[PDB]
Amino acid sequence: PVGMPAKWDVKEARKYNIEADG
Amino acid sequence: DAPAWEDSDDERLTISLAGATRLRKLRISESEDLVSGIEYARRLRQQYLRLYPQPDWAKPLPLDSFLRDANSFKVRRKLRPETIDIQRTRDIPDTHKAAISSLAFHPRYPILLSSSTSSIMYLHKLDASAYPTPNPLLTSVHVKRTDLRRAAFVGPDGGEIIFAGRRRYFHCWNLSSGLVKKVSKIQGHQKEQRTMERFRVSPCGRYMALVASDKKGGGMLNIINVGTMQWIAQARIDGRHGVADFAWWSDGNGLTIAGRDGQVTEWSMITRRTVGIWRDEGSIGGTVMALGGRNGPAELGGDRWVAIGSNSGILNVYDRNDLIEIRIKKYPTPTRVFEQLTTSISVVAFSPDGQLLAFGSQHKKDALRLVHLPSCTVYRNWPTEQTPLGRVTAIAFSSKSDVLAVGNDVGRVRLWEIRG
Amino acid sequence: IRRFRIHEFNTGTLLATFLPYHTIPAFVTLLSILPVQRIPIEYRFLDPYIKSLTPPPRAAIVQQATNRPDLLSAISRYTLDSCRAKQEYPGLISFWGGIMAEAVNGMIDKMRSGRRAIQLENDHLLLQQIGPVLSEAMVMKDVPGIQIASYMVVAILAAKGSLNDNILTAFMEQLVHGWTVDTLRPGLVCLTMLAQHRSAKQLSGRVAKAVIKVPDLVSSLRDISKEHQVDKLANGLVLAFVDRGDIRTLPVINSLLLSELLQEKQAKVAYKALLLAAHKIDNIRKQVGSALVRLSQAEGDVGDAIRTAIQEVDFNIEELELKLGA
Amino acid sequence: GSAIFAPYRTIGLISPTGVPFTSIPLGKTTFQITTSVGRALQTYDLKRGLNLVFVTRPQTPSDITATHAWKERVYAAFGDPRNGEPQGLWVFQRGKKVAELPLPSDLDQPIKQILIFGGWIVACALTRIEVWKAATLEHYTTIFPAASKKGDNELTGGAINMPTFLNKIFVGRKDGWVEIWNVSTGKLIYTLLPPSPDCGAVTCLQPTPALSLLAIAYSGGPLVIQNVLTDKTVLLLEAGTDDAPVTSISFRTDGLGAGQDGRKDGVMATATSVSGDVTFWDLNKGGRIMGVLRSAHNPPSRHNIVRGGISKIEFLAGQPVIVTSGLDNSLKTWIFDESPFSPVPRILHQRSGHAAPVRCLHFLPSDFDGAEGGNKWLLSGGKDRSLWGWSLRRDGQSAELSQGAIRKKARKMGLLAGTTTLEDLKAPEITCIASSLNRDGG
RNA sequence: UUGGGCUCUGUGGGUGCUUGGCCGCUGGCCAGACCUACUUCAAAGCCACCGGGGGUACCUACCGGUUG
Repeated sequence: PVGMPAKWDVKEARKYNIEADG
Repeated sequence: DAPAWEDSDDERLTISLAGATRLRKLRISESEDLVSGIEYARRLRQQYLRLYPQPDWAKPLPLDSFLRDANSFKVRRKLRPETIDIQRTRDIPDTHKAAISSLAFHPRYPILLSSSTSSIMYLHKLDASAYPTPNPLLTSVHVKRTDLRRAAFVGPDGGEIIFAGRRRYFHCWNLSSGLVKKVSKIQGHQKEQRTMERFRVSPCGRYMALVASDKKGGGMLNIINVGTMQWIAQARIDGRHGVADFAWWSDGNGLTIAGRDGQVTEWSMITRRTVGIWRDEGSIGGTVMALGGRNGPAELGGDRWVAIGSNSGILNVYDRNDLIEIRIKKYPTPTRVFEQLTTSISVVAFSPDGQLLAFGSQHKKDALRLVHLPSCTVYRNWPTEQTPLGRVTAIAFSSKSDVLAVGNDVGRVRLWEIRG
Repeated sequence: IRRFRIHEFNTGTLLATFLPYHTIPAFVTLLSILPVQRIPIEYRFLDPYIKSLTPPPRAAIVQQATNRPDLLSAISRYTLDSCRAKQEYPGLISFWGGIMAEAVNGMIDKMRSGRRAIQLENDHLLLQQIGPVLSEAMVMKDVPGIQIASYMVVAILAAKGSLNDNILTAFMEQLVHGWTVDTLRPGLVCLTMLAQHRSAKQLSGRVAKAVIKVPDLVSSLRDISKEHQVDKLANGLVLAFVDRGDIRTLPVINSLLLSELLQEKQAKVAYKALLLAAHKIDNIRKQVGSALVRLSQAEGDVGDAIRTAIQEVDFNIEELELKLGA
Repeated sequence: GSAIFAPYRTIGLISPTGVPFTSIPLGKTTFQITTSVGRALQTYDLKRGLNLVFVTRPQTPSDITATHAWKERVYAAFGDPRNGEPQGLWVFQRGKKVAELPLPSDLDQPIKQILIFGGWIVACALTRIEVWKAATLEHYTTIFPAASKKGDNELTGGAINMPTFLNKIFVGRKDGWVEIWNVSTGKLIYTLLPPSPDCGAVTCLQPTPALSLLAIAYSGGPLVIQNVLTDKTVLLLEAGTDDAPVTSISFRTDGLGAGQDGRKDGVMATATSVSGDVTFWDLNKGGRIMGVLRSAHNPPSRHNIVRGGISKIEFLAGQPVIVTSGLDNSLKTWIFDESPFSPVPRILHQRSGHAAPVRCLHFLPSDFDGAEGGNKWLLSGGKDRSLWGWSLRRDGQSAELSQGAIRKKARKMGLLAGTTTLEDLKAPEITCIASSLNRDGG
């Protein structure tokens, strides 16, 4: 049935490391 | 877009790119290992934008300003015509053993008189915030041999209670000093009123009109000076079965009879005669009438609205300023006609303020709907099927028009907050 | 279609851009050859009609607009893009007027609940939905038709829904910001609605500024009050004008006072406002005196109400007369 | 102490206090949540439901006043020395303390908050900022800001680094100033002044996913976004009411979710510790609001015994997920939806403990000789008028014992909108319970 | 109790006792990175599941031979 949100999944998303702020 | 502040520590600083494994992939050539701090932070900027490209908000109007305003989102009135902030409140704990005869609200304080054909009157204070019995019982008075049909508060200040039933006599209880008067003679009309059934007290608390047990072609009734309890006048109209209902105007000088077949007659005291006659439109027989309002025709009592409930079950509502032609339209036109209940309407009542009109029939389960003035339509969101009204018998607005009291024929009165 | 597969690749925009022609067989054939799983989630209402080829009616589309906000969202976005690219056209905007009007009509026609904070919060959510499109159409300066349609939707928003005075004046303010002269008289009708359903008695500033900018004020106002009951608007006007200490509003004040438009109560309270303005002021007073002697020597019931208002304030017309004449 | 019973654990608790959580992404498949009991800290999984991965041992002797969790270690500051309590900071790893942080002896201040980056950790006490080299876990310097006024010298709000700025900290005064200091030299390099100075204090501050822009939340009300080297204001927002200041803010880095099309980014969630509601803005054109989430927890009130608030917000790494920990022992993780547009998220994960103390306490008898057994399920009747079945075995498999679609009942009514409230709708509090599973067939 | 019901679908939890997401792990990573080296010596046998009675020209296998 329409209007339905699917099974929630983990998306892959790259992040910035702040550990290089030294 | 010049940078405001500057540092010298970044030019002092340098970092080993090829040594740094995390920072290894940020070079431009395979020759850049030792890189100054300013160029290093620049490569950091390149890495960060490659990670996430720049957004468009990173690249007034009145309602746009209202829109960004969050104070725009924060969590009795006069009331709008299609719904009501209505809230059923606590119920009266004491019941009646018989059907409910009438309700009456005290004009100053929230005091409620409930009255049953079990010959019994109860007085209560409105207190939802009471403990451990909300809406406490002031009194339970019982009158012997005398099933109460109807009672009235006498006084705009509300000091006395008169009550009258199937007996030929009625009583006045002065609350101050608590005294009782048994009136039993209307000065030559003791064959003429075999009951004391119907009666109305003026809004000024001055005149009491009692209907007559002599129908025979036309209703008649007697006006009484209340403080003296005396016959002062009589009005008689020509109909078919006598008096259906009747009410004073907003002044307390003239009044209205509706008798069966829907004939309504206005009658003033200063002339001591009938102002005139007109027909409730097409009503084959009336059963209930009521009169209310402000800013109407002052010569007809300044009240705005007349409510007519007919034994078919249709509710005819009119404006007395439109009743004018001191001449009278013999065939007035309906301001608003109401076909929203099947059987004959049992009781109808005006709000004090002149906004709300409650009406109900008693043969059906819970025949009660509610009307906004002057739009003259129903409130389409109350009451539900599972709103526990009962086979309704009595309806009273509060004095301040915040409280609704209703009573079925079982002995269970219930209460509502009218929030506007 | 037969080259670029537009029916498959751009279903939403094509579907919206032929949507306002919902009784023609070209639209019927488009509905015939769409792919069903490609129709947008907003747009999946035609499924009974694609099972049974027949042109769906406006009642169906708008009922989906009521209990499906997102259809309205998408069609709003298309038509505002049309007016932003200046390619608006009368069939489009007339369709969109009917759509928004019956849509938000139905939206309030459910959103009235009776529960207090529920109706407030529902009006909040409604405002969040209608916000961007209604602002863009209120100040869409190049397109007078969509200005009229925005006038329509916010007018119904005012007159039906029991909205709060600040939100109402904010509508007034953006309309003030955005009208033109071809849209002038209808926008005046909107302000009659807006102030007529306002609860407070005063207007907030720039509205009064632009109504001074209005060319034919009392003539247009008599023409509209021939059918529209403009009294609260005139009252808020004269309140704002006596609040302003500028002296270039006085011919407007005099004309509206003689206009026979405000109530006797409004007229007497405006006269007391003007004399308390004359009392607080510190030439200026000469202009106030010429205006006040014109109003006291007004002829009809306006002058009679002014004189009886002088009688009930119990201040000497002769004192101020000789004080300004000496 | 005692001779029989040794203290083992305090349960019924995920986040009751005022300290916010801290959240790290593990890999590309899980997110660690870290929350303080008040005498310990737990770390939850996100993908694997909301079960408890790490429990912090040993107990701090005092109430924790700060924390943050790095790639492996849990840094927790405890102790308000202003009233007796000894203070300290400890370094845990996997629930067990590996190290301890050397405090300066001259610290008569409770230690407010913690930040870690580069090779340095910085810790803000009340008006005072101490620094340790993290690569050595050694005291490096102590930052002392100065103001002319005893009030204005207070370090309220907090501090942050920008992602692209080398060794620069951004702190909020009790005045409306934000101070930039280089931590390498320990020098105040710059300060920025509040526009329309009627706003009093920086109540919060947060870097945006764009470069070199700080959002500042003012106790006087304005939310501003500014260039932080140009000192160039990007936008003002009148969102904080005067006595109702905002608590904190976050932006959506998931890349889409604004402009009502689903085709736009830049959304702000904000929240106020005066309410239980949160707020959602599309930042692109006018920084418009679009959506109120009404009563995401119980709002705090002093007339009532109910305890709650909103201690934090967070958008996690690039996904529809947002955590809110309140003070109502309360976490509910929310989720943006894709296939329609929606104003609000709906809930997708939850853990709850009460908003009031526990009145009555009872155990369950054994599945008569089995495993459900003696020591598994304990029923707790809380003065928040509720009944909870707590799991001694795995605290996640505890649950509420609901009374129905009560939250939806409130939402149809106005208990969530603006009368009584939700505890007054649920049945009254609990005198005494008894159980018997001699028929309880599941 | 200012509408409610059946019926279906979607999400999360739990339906067992609460110790990380990944890797070339006494270590590293999550923005990764490095990418092709080094080399002394093939293996011990056995087992190994097809429905029954029946035929064996040819093939396979076993055994015992034969030229080279």
